[PDB]
This record gives sequence, C-alpha cells and structure tokens, in this order.
Amino acid sequence: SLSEYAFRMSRLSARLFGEVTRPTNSKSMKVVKLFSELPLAKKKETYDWYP
Amino acid sequence: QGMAFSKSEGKRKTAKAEAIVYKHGSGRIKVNGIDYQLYFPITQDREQLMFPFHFVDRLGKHDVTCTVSGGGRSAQAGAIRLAMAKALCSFVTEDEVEWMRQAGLLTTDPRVRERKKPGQEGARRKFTWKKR
Amino acid sequence: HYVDWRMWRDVKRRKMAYEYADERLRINSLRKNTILPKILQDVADEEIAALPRDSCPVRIRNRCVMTSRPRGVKRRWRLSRIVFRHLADHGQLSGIQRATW
Amino acid sequence: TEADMEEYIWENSSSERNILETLLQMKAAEKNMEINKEELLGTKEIEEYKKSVVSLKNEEENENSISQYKESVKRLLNVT
Amino acid sequence: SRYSPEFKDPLIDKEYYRKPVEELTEEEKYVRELKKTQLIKAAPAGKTSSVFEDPVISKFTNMMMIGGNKVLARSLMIQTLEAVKRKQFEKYHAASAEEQATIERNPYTIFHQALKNCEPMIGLVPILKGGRFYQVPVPLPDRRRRFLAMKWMITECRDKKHQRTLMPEKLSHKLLEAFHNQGPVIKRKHDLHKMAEANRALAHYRWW
Amino acid sequence: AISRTNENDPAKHGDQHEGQHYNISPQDLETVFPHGLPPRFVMQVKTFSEACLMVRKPALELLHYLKNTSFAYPAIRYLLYGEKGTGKTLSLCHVIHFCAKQDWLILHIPDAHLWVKNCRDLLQSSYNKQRFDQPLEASTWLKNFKTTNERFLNQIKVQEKYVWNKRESTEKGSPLGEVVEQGITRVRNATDAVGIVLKELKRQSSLGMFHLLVAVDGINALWGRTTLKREDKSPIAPEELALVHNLRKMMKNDWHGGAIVSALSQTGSLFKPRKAYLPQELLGKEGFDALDPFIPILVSNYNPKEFESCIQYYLENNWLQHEKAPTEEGKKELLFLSNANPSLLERHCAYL
Ligand SMILES: Nc1nc2c(ncn2[C@@H]2O[C@H](COP(=O)(O)OP(=O)(O)NP(=O)(O)O)[C@@H](O)[C@H]2O)c(=O)[nH]1
Ligand SMILES: Nc1ncnc2c1ncn2[C@@H]1O[C@H](COP(=O)(O)OP(=O)(O)OP(=O)(O)O)[C@@H](O)[C@H]1O
Ligand SMILES: [Mg+2]
Ligand SMILES: [Mg+2]
Ligand SMILES: [Mg+2]
Repeated sequence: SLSEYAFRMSRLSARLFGEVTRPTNSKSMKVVKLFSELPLAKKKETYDWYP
Repeated sequence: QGMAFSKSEGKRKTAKAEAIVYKHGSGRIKVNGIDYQLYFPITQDREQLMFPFHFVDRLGKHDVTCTVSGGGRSAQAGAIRLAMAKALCSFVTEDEVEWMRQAGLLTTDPRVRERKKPGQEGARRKFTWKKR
Repeated sequence: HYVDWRMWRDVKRRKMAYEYADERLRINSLRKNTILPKILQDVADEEIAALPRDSCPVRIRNRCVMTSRPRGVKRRWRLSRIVFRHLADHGQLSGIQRATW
Repeated sequence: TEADMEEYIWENSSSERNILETLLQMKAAEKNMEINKEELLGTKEIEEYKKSVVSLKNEEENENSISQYKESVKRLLNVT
Repeated sequence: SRYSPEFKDPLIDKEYYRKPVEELTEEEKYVRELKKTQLIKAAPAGKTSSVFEDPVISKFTNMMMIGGNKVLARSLMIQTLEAVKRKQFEKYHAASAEEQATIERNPYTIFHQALKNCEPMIGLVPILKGGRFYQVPVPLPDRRRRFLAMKWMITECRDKKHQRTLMPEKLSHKLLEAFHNQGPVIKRKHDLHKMAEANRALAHYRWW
Repeated sequence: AISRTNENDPAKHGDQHEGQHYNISPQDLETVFPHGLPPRFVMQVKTFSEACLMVRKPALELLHYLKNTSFAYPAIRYLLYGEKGTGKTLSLCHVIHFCAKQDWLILHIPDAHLWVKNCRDLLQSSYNKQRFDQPLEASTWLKNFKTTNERFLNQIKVQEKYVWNKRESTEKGSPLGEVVEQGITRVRNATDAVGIVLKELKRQSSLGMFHLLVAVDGINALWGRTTLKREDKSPIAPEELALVHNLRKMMKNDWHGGAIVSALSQTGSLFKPRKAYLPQELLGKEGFDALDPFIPILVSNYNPKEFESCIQYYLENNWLQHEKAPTEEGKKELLFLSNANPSLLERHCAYL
C-alpha cells in the first residue's frame, strides 16, 4: 500500500538504521528477536535464582 | 485590553477546571477553545453551566473561557460549574454571594469513588453468602 | 543442603538449561522461519528433540528460595507469601509497609 | 508522486488544471480568442486564487481561510 | 456519607432569597441568620434553579433509569412529552370549535393529572396479631401514594405484552389513557381498592 | 404576525424579509418537496398544519447568485457549510423552491449518505461488470424525480437508443418519461435509468432546452468511504457504485445552462468526527479537488433577530405550552441551552 518512492525510501532508511532490508514475513522475524536478546535460561535471574 | 475579569478553579471527582469570567460579555462560554454547546452535547451538562448565572439573574452578561481535564462528561460540567460560580462571586453583591453559598453553588462536592476492598465484590457489594 | 529434593531437582534443571541454552537457541532459529527448506527444518526438529529433557526451560519452576514452596511466590523477592510476610511484618524489608487507603 | 509530497504545490495540480479549463470555457462563451495560458495564469486574480488554495492545503483550515478562498473564486468566475 | 452531620441540604429557590426583609417574621429572620453559620452541601447535578424544572418528572425519569444511563432515560422522557403533545395537537385540529375547548395540549398538565388518577387511597399492610400476619387496610402516606402511581405506570410499560413498541409510544399512550381514567394502570388501582374493601373486617387491627 | 411575511414568492424575498417566515403552499410541498425536507421539519408541518420557512441571509445570498446566473458560462458550484443543525438543508430547500417556481428542471438528491450505507440488495451491474447497482435506492429516487419534474418529462426526449434487454429498448426521440418509467417498473433497470437521466439532462441543458438545478444534500458522501461490503466481506469504494459514479459527473463544471448547489452534512456521514464541518474536513482531499473552484456559503446560528422571530412563530402556533416559556426569563434559558442553534432550539421546544 506504498508508492514506489515511499517503498524505496523505506528500504533506504532500513539500511542506514541497520534494520532488516529484505522482505521478511512475521514468522521469519522471530529469528531476529531470538538473537537480539539473551535466552531466558541465560538471564542471571534464571540460573542464579537460588542462593 | 483593559477588560476586567476574575479567575477561579473547581474540582469534581477526578475533573479539574479553571474558569476566567469577564465582567462584561454577551454570554459566550468557551470550553478548551470550543463553544459550550459543541463541547457539552448532553443537555444536562449545559443546564449545569446555566445554574450559576441564572441563579443570580446574569444570563447573557458575561463571557467565560474555561479549561477542564480529567473525569467524565458530567464531572467536567460539575467542575466548570464550581469554577464559574467562584469567579462570578467577584461581580455580585455580598448578599448575592451568601445566597449562592446557601444554594450549594460554592461547595466542593466531596463524593469521590470508594476503593474496592479485598474479600468482597465491590466497595460495599459483598460476595454471595453461599447457600447453606 | 538445599531445602528438599524438589528444590535440588530444580537446581539441576537450571544448571542444565544454562549449559544447553546456546545450542537450543541456534537449533530453534533454524525451525522458526519460512526461509530454510523443510528438509533442513525437519532435521532440526529431531535434533532439538534429542537433547536432554532437563535442558528445556519450560520445566524450570520458580520456587521459594527459603522454603521451596512452588506456588504463592513473589518474583521480585523470590519468597513465598508466608516467608515474605514474616520478614515484612518484622520491619526487615526496606521500605515495605502495610497498605491502608 | 503528489501523494509523497508533504507540502502542497499549486503548479501542475488539479487546482491549476481545473481553474484553467474553466477560464477557457468562459472565454469561449464570450467568443474571445485570447486563449494564451501565460496570459490567463498571469493576472492578479489567479495569484490571489493560488495564494488561497495553498493556504487551505498547507495551513490549518479555518473560517478566515475559507472566506479568503471564497472572494478569490468569485472574482475569477465573475460572481458579484 | 462523605458529608459530616453538620452539612445542611442546599435550598435552590430564587424566590426564597429575593423575598424582602419586611415580609419576614421573627422566626424566618432567625433561620436566615442561622444558615449564615452552617455548612451547605454542594448542589447535586440533578436539580437547578431553572424555570422549566419539574421535580415529579425528574423523579419519574430516575425510576426509568437502567444501570445509571440517565441520558437514555432523559431521552425517553422528552420523547414521551413530545409524543403526548403531538397527539393532542392532532386531536385538537381534528375537533370542532366546541370540543376544542376541552382538549388539553400541555403535556405537563396531562402527566401530573394522569399520575394523580392512578394514586391509590388505601393499601394493605401486614399487621401481626396473635402470632399471625393479616393484610389490614390502612391509609397510605402521600409519599407512598405517589411512588406506587409511578411504579405501576413504569411496570406496565415494561410488560412484555407490548410487542416491538418503543417506550415513548407506549408511555404516551398509557398517560393519555390514565388522563381519562382508563387503561390497565387505573385497573390496578381499582384492584387494590377492591382487595382492601374485601378485608374491611380486619381494619380494626390498626392502632394508629 | 410579527414573525410572518405575506410575500410567498421566493423570487421577491430580500434583506427586508430576513427573520420572517414565508408560507409554502400545500401544492408545492407535494410537487416540489416529495423528499429533502428534514425529518423533524416534516413532523412540524404535520403538527402545525402548515409549512413556513424563515428567510435568512444564507439563502438570500444564494438566491442573489442564482438570479444573476450567466447560463452561457459553465455551471457554478455553490457549497453550503456550517455547524450541525444550523439550517444547511432548509437553506438549500428555499433555493430549490425558487428554481422550481422559475420553471427550472430540479435534480434533487435529498441525502447522498443513503447511497453508501445500509444496502441490502447490492447487485452487480450488467452494463459494466465492474460496478454495482442499487435498485432500491435508485427506484426510490426515480419516483420522487418523476413527481417534481412531471410536467417536463414529456417535452424532453432522448437523443440516443438505450438497450435494456434483448427485447426491450428505448428508441431515439422517445420522451424521457419512458426512461423513468422503465426504471420504476423494472427495478433491475433503475440504476441504469438514473444514469441515463443524468446523461440526458446534462446534455440537453447545454443545448438550451431548459435550465437545470443540481441539488445534492450531503455531497461529502461521493468522495468518502462506504460501509458496503462484497460477498468476500471486502470494502467497496464509492467509484464502484453506479449511482455515485454517475452523480460525480453532474458535479463537474463541464456543462452550462444551470447551477450546482450542494450542502455538506456530518449527520449520517461515515468515518467523520462529530464536530467536523469545514469543507476540506468533510470533503477530504479527493472531494475538495472534484469541486474546486467552488463558492462556499456559511450557515450559522440564529442571530438575535432570527431567534426572537423563531420563538414568536412557535408561540403563534401555541407550540410552547409551558406557562413560563413566553416570559422573558423563559426565553433566556431557551437561548442559553441552545446557544441560538436552530436544531437544538427546535428539539427543546418540542417537549416544552
Ligand atoms: N442499460 C443501459 N444503461 C445505459 C445505456 N447507456 C447509458 N447507460 C447508463 O448511463 C450511464 C452513463 O452513460 P455513459 O456516459 O454512456 O456511460 P459510460 O460509458 O459508463 N461512461 P464512462 O466512461 O464515463 O464510465 C452508464 O453508466 C449506464 O449506467 C444503455 O444503452 N443501456
Ligand atoms: N430556515 C429555517 N426555517 C425554519 N426552521 C429552520 C430553518 N433553518 C433551520 N430551522 C430549524 O432547524 C432545524 C435543522 O435544520 P436543517 O436540518 O436544515 O439543518 P442542517 O444544518 O442542514 O442540519 P444537519 O447538520 O443535521 O445536516 C430544522 O428542522 C428547523 O427546526
Ligand atoms: Mg457493582
Ligand atoms: Mg511453569
Ligand atoms: Mg442537513
């Protein structure tokens, strides 16, 4: 629902701000989330829960 | 411009209002920059804005600019009523101010929502006493 | 010297989950997308399913760190409601008080 | 495109295309052959009309801007 | 209540305050100088000093309100008053010069008289005598008479017997019936009088 | 009769008649206004047994432009705008009554919002498979159009051959009434019959056959959104409706021999906030471009003179039954509660 000018302008802003440049569906975007944070089992609240 | 005016505030539930009543005017009222009949489409709310000026026989004699935030539509009309009544006391005689006080136009309504307590359904509503 | 055997089992689950976290993360990324071939994703499904059961983070339980109570625990202090109240009611929890309003 | 612009421009717009087409029909009704674009779009009335349309498009619409636009259209359409 | 017992109810009556001082008695002069030292509650958002204020219609409106939806209740009320007035203007234009003199077109006059025609004079109150309760005919206070008239009218309009008829058309029809001493609300008053007349023998159980 | 005027001819109304009510004969109500009058104003005509319309400046200004219309220039677009209940519709009706008595052909769309919402039978068109027909909305308007212009529908004659079916067709030279009857009799041809009417009137008015008035109340519906859905529950666009597509052509100033008078309305619109009333806010970008250049005419609340004459017109009909309404203190409360808004005042006086 974007013009060719708006689409090319959004791809340009994505490359400058380090976002995903290729067209990626919502399912595949979970890969980005998985590696953008620490897994729950690696958080200090998790593995150091008990004294 | 040298036009005399008075200012006051009012509170009703969670609504807070601040009114500026000019000594002279044509009866215009602006609420957040909007005409009062456009801001208060409900007639009961407009009747509350009429109460102070009508009780002292001053409909169409003052211009008012008020700002109100918080609360619902009826609470905002109530906060504006109290704010305009307080500011209007500057342009009436002492005897007229005492009549407005005895008419309940200058008192802050202390009735606010009561908290819910634990172990019951509402502020007073209890859970059903289970059938024995 | 943990409170009970159930706490000791959760201690071991948290330790094993920490050791396999990176491996499980990498294998899961292969499964959570529509880009890679199904043939490769089906192999990744079998690989993560073959890891030890106690490496799965959903099996970790937030137990009271002093009594091992599995429910009624406040996450911020990691204490059961009973132990929390004991400390709070003796004025030993900084800034915590009874609420009246 | 025009939808990508964040500031309205009167040149090569529907407003310019519509007002020009109207003035040509008026000249034909008067049986006048002065159909030069540069002459029609060079009068002071078109400058007031252009100034009024740009204000309605780029600034907040209000009763004073609608009245200014009204007086510029009445002069171009010979509505007195 | 968030008001302490020291707070007095506000008196919203312009005439009461413009009354000259000479007309005041020594007792009314004491009450006015007393209120200058008392705490007054804030005027509720219901009543005002308007000249079009009607306490009976305001009360009937609250008794129709469901779940605090005053806007809807007030909307049904003014639609009924308009519906009653349009029916009377239609009956007025279609009548002869002689009949026109007897046709009422004021909906407030019709509303007050319709309720007055449905108020019961006597009711049945249970009195304990000898360990048993007996339905004893007793005189009703003015409050109870007016309340029962409103409650019966509202209950009749909510009856499922009316199929798909909107409230303003139902109520306007019932008011004009009661205004002429007809309809089911008048019948309900007659039943309470017939059931109180049947228990006439038990009237002596009363002690006031 | 301080609020009435004996001048019942809208061609003779002037500034001296401002604030005064003139009477519309029952004959003109049946012929000129089978539709378009506000629903609540129709209730008043039945209750007062008469139709009286106040002469105001918005209509007087517009009547001045229409009396000086240069029928050689392209049609001019006039747009009535103003806050809710200020009298936009009734100002348009006063102008429709003027042109109706001047022997103009009246093309009156009483409420264009009804063509973009609440449509039960939205059939696909046969003339153009990419458009939808609206037989109920189109047939309803054809009946009212026939009542208003009945005396002209025989003199006007089509200039082309129109094919309804493999068996039926309207040959050249046939009266335009035959096209109107085909749409009324056969509702499946109603939408196309409407399109042919708008096509012939716009064509023959430019040839000097007659003067044409295009009156559209709720014009901001043509370039907005619709609440109609396809069989796949997908939104339909106004341009895809045959009625809206053809009515847009009449709003263009590519013809002469008449005028175009429209009125905005937030009441009944779709996806517009309550307090929106200015042209661009209601027309949108697509709507403002389709009408520009146009002449907007403002409609505001009653001024002190108009307010007083309105109260006197109600008291003169005994409509205000409350004993305190005629008093000065009762008029000040009516003025405050409505802020001189004509619609708010009529609603408050309806139950007093
Ligand atoms: N059934 C039928 N309808 C017709 C016929 N001619 C015209 N119409 C109707 O009249 C409308 C207007 O006519 P016309 O301008 O020729 O339509 P168009 O070819 O669709 N024009 P455009 O290209 O602007 O969409 C048409 O959309 C259609 O609804 C005809 O021969 N039969
Ligand atoms: N010229 C008039 N003569 C008599 N009554 C009028 C006149 N103008 C307005 N009114 C009163 O105001 C009411 C509203 O008028 P109308 O429906 O024309 O307003 P509007 O601005 O078009 O409304 P909306 O914003 O709902 O489209 C009428 O029903 C009538 O009671
Ligand atoms: Mg509750
Ligand atoms: Mg769990
Ligand atoms: Mg309208």
